[PDB]
Amino acid sequence: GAEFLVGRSGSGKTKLIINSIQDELRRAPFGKPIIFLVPDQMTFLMEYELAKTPDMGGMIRAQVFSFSRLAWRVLQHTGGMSRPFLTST
Amino acid sequence: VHRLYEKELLTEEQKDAIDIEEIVQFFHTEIGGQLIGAKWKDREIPFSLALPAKEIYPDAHEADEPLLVQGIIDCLYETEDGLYLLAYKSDRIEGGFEGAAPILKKRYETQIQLYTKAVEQIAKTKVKGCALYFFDGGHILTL
Amino acid sequence: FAFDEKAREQLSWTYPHQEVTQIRTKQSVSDEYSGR
Amino acid sequence: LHSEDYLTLLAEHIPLAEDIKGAHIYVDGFYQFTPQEFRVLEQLMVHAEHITFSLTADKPSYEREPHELELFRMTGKTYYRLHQKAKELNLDITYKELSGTERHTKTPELAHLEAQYEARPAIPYAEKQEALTVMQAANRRAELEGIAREIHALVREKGYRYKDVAILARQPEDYKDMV
Repeated sequence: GAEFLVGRSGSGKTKLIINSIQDELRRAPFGKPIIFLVPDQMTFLMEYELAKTPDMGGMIRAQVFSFSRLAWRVLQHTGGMSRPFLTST
Repeated sequence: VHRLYEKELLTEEQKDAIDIEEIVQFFHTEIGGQLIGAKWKDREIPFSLALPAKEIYPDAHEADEPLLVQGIIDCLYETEDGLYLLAYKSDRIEGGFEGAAPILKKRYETQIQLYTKAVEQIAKTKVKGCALYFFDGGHILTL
Repeated sequence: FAFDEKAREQLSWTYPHQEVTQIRTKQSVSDEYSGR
Repeated sequence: LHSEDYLTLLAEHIPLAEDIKGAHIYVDGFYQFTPQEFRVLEQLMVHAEHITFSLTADKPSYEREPHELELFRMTGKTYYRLHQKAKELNLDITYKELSGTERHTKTPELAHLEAQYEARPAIPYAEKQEALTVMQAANRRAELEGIAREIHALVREKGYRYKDVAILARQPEDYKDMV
């Protein structure tokens, strides 16, 4: 199932998202994984907001991923992480 | 261990360094069997917990803004009794374990509390009992 | 002078939340935005 | 392994990662995607139970790609592509359009800039100046130094906090040292 949330800048897309994940955290704290996929520079911003609730003040079911951390996660399970990494240099 | 090697979750060196006896030893313990038998289980559980700034930094008492403590709970499992926390530690012990326990207890003391807090506050459930397994001699202490 | 009062306040002014401005937001217990 | 090898590795490892099945996924903050990142998203669309795509645009179309000169070229083009993939993948699709302003409800002028940014047949703002101001400085030194005073006026007078202010530059390399 795919959902397309579209709107101009400052229409509240992100706010709607954060809140939805929070209620999902409220209703089923140990439920199936919730993956919040944002750009690399948006991760720590989302981690701070998500956790910002009177009710919970944090999260376990939901996680904030950049494509890299998401990849790193899945790979620490499915495999490939012990393969030596090469720097651009 | 070999499959982890095949799938490259382990380096050749890491593979040859594993003491299997110390890995199987856990599943023969009271805790191990309890882990095996459980309605529900999960491992490598990431979490983000928001705490008042001073609750960590006693030094700065003035402001109550929340800061994020983030970690990974090694293991959690639920039984008909309650939810239990599980962490494995490669800590150096035998070199009795009776005398190390008091020291180990408070080396990981603050850490485990953060965990229980993370779970209890976020999940709004409660953690009854915490266990730490030690590869050196296969030791277990409860918190 | 006209501004005698404002000036003295602004020079004695501090930042109410200043104690926190140096504290790291994310702190890991074991990502470049956190600390230990 | 290559810095840019993880994404291809991820895309092909997603199918056999069973904890991402029944997982709810939200993507946000992206204007566009690379083919490689794309490979990941469509692999997520397959194995994830729910995925929501948040894109900043204005009633984009999935039949036609945005013309060269329209504002939401990037985001519109990504919407059309993400939608055509969800169509060929036979996914249950749902839409949500956000119409009203949320960020600028109490700031008419900023609300004006956002809405009238595009249309060249643009209507002038007919009200008072308060929230929006352009300013000229003798040089980058005075520019930052002037802005520094403004920030203090904001925190000391108008009751803002430092965390509420954000300063941007197209070429941070020009102000970085002086900042």
